[PDB]
Amino acid sequence: KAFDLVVIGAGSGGLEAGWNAATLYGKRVAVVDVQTSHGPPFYAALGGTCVNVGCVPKKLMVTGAQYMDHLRESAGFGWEFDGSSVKANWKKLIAAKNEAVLDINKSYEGMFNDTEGLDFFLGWGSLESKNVVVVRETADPKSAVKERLQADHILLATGSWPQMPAIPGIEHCISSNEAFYLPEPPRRVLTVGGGFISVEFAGIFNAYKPPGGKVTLCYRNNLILRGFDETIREEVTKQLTANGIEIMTNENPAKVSLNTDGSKHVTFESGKTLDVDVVMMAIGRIPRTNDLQLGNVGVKLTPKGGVQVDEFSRTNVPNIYAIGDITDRLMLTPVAINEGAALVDTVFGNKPRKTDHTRVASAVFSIPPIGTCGLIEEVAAKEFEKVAVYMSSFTPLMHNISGSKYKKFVAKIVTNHSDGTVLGVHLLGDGAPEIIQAVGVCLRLNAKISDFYNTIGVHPTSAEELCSMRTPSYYYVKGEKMEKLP
Amino acid sequence: KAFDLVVIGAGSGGLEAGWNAATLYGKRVAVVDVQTSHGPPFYAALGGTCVNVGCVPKKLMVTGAQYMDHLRESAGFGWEFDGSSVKANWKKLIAAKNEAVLDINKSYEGMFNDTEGLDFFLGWGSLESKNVVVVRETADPKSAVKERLQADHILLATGSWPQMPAIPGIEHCISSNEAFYLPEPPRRVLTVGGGFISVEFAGIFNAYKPPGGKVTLCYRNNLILRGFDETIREEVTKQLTANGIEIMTNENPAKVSLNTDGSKHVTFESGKTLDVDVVMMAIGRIPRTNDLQLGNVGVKLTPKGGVQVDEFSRTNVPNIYAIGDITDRLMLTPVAINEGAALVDTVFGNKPRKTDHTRVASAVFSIPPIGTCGLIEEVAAKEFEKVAVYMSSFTPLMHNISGSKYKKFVAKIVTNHSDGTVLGVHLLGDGAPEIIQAVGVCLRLNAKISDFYNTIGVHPTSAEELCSMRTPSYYYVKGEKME
Ligand SMILES: Cc1cc2nc3c(=O)[nH]c(=O)nc-3n(C[C@H](O)[C@H](O)[C@H](O)COP(=O)(O)OP(=O)(O)OC[C@H]3O[C@@H](n4cnc5c(N)ncnc54)[C@H](O)[C@@H]3O)c2cc1C
Ligand SMILES: Cc1cc2nc3c(=O)[nH]c(=O)nc-3n(C[C@H](O)[C@H](O)[C@H](O)COP(=O)(O)OP(=O)(O)OC[C@H]3O[C@@H](n4cnc5c(N)ncnc54)[C@H](O)[C@@H]3O)c2cc1C
Ligand SMILES: [Br-]
Ligand SMILES: [Mg+2]
Ligand SMILES: [Mg+2]
Repeated sequence: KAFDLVVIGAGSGGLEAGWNAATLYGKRVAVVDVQTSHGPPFYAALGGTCVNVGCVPKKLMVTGAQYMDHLRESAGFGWEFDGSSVKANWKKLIAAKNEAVLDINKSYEGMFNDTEGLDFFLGWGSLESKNVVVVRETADPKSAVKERLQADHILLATGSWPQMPAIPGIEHCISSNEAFYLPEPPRRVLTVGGGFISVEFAGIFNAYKPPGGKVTLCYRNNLILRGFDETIREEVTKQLTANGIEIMTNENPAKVSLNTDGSKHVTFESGKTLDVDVVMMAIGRIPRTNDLQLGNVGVKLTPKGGVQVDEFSRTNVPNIYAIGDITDRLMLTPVAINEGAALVDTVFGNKPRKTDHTRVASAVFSIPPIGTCGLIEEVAAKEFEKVAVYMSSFTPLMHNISGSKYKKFVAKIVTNHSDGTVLGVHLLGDGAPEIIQAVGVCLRLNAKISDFYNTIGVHPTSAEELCSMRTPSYYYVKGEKMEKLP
Repeated sequence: KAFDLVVIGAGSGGLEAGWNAATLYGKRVAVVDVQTSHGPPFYAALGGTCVNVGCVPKKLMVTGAQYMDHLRESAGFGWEFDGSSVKANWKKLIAAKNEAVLDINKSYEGMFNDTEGLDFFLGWGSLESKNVVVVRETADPKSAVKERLQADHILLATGSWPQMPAIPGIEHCISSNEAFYLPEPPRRVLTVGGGFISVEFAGIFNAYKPPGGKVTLCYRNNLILRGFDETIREEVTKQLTANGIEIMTNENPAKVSLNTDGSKHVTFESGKTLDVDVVMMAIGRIPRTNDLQLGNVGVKLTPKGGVQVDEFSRTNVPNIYAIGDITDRLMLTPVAINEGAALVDTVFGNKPRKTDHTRVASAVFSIPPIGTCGLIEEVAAKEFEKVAVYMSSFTPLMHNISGSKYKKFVAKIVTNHSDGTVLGVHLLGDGAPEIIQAVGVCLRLNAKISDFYNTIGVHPTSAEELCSMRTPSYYYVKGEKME
């Protein structure tokens, strides 16, 4: 019952910290989670949000969704088949996803049992005192104690949870959690929100919808995917539209009621109405701090609800650290992992290291997908006196043959024009998530635009566009966009 | 007619040099090629080998071939359709490819019309003298003169040509050139060679073959794709085999005759026989120097027939340069382009620059494909005292669901273990050619393994494997492999 490190949350960040502390530094580690395998009632489980109801299953379902486009696009290359026979069997997809996630859950179980001084505790972790974690049977602080864990160090890694807007009939709506377990693909679905989760699920539902189906995505402001490159936000909007998805911008649900046939009657703030079979709320995720009883040891939270941390993931309380989504910064699995690895290298390895939250490669598995690393130009333009934007945007030859002429591949490089330093790279198109990873390494190396254009292309690829851009398309000078420099 | 530059060969390297000299340096430029659009009789044409009978059409046809796998793989993700209705229509593929290539041909025609100081001449270019290119009706040097072009500077950029072994019945075989024009997909095809062209065409023919068809690839040596990472050579062999291609290693045709039905009867050196509809020779490509009459000016060739060049693409004759496949080095379109641009900057810009032929990213559009940049470990091990190999090799989760469980993604990083400098990166699997491009940029920046592993992954991707390898799988110490 005594440990060097107790981790509350067996997710992306918590398991990296846990495994590393045990296997690299022979430390004695307890990891707490509420559930050993995916799905209801608690959705996240051993492996965390990404494994159970996040990156892993989402990516398999987007891959499944992509076959709608491959089956159509095949015709341009001479593939012939009975188009009237094509069905998308959602139940098969969900059964395959469930088996894949369960196998990972079982993999993590094997990892704990195989590893000396790495112990999993089932139940709800909360802070009793500075050096004691209590595992209770439920999220109720008044529920039975399963365990009292003595901790030289405590890591909070409980991640996040979907935010459900407090509107009349929210109980008729789902989150991404339930989306992963729908018994039937909805004929009509409203995805609410403009972020990656709404966009990715709109794609998934669009491919698996039964005949006469309709996917509608609503967003409360003007243009989806705030924080992404603007050119790409506009293009993804057009390319989703081109594939049958209705993008309702400047619209937001005011209430939902059940129709007598069990469908949902959505009334928007605008007075507009829409009937759908499923309303999936994807308007935000919020850190899971409530259940940890942070009032008990005085761990400070932010004006947004995330655990306050310094660059070393340290809270205001010595021996207590927080990584990943609970910190409410970049909600990405590899960031959580990086932070956990750095924390353990610092505290147990005597090799202090701070996660770099700049120049983080990331993706949206939209159809087609986004890959991005570093600053968008509007952000660069406020930091740097002179910013250059290099842009290539055209439909690749193969999509002129596929018949998907709307699939413009977008490649943008944003530089500090004073020294050529690449500040950001923004891609839209097939392969963009794969292309961007080694761009992340390029930015860590402070690559300049001349490092890209002096590198020999791989031909033919989309990626070689990044090595073909010599001349800025336009600039920002003291924040002002202009075609040409003074 | 008088030019600052005459380019013989309107291909990858020739058009880059001609266009750069004309537009960046305001030079008067002539460019010669034997055909204005793709296909028989000369196959290459305005735009070069890559445009007409190479990278561009082959990539379209591999993309077409990939649908065989997509259609089958869709089932695991719940897609249903009538499998018995599926037909691969090769005629539609060839038509779509032909339109794509002709549109490029036409666009280059328009580039010459609209670029003042850049003039296209149709016919066969050869050297009359060290400042005169003669353009003739045919490759025969006795054929009619169409033009005589006075040149301050002459660029040889005629590319390469398929090598055909001198075996009995060679006339019953084709090369990649003719493969692009087969009116019907062969039921039985033997691709001869272990290089990328043989492997890429084996995958194309495997997808479009009619019912009950069979693709066989034969190679003289023990393991296809010499020059590539050895793990990847072994895995691509298994993955082709798993998709129904018969890999015949240690086998080479001795002769070909016609069966009474017009099919080809192949006899291998081993005595073994194989009946096929097409025999596609892809055993090599040789520099196209015969027709240039270089004996008129005394340009030095290698015994192979490549044009000898220094690092600045200069021949032994002042004012005569050679770039691209004619130099018989790295036969890649982007390298030819890089050499052309570096030559014109040097000669016309006085901006001295030579092409780095090291750490060139390249691809094989095998199914699944290869992306590679830099040294394989056996080469590194000879040049460096300690070499580390970081290796990740596993069937991605999506291929456990798709049912293609044979599709192992391989990611290998080779380092100078003394300082961690990345020497090579070798990938096999879906996306590899796209992943490897920015890896070329990393190697130009002398990236170390720590620069890869300290970069935060994009998840989930195949590419994040590159940023997840902290610990060598094994080493070479003074050339010897150590576990
Ligand atoms: C739909 C969706 C798609 C996503 N796609 C991607 C993507 O493609 N790429 C990407 O990088 N990121 C993606 N993310 C984000 C990614 O899932 C997170 O950033 C990551 O999982 C956060 O890791 P973490 O360690 O902070 O916590 P998590 O991985 O969320 O782990 C938290 C764990 O803590 C447990 N827990 C919580 N409270 C308690 C308690 N009191 N006691 C015990 N256990 C508790 C939970 O059961 C959970 O298992 C996605 C997220 C979602 C929801
Ligand atoms: C099947 C195949 C697939 C390939 N795939 C790829 C790939 O995916 N990626 C890649 O980078 N490379 C690829 N390559 C290689 C690429 O095609 C070559 O490296 C590149 O085209 C060579 O450029 P170049 O300038 O040397 O000559 P080329 O582009 O071959 O151009 C030479 C030109 O000279 C003309 N010519 C020849 N003799 C004369 C003469 N006497 N007078 C006038 N004109 C003449 C020809 O008609 C031709 O158009 C492939 C090659 C083949 C055959
Ligand atoms: Br061999
Ligand atoms: Mg254990
Ligand atoms: Mg002209």
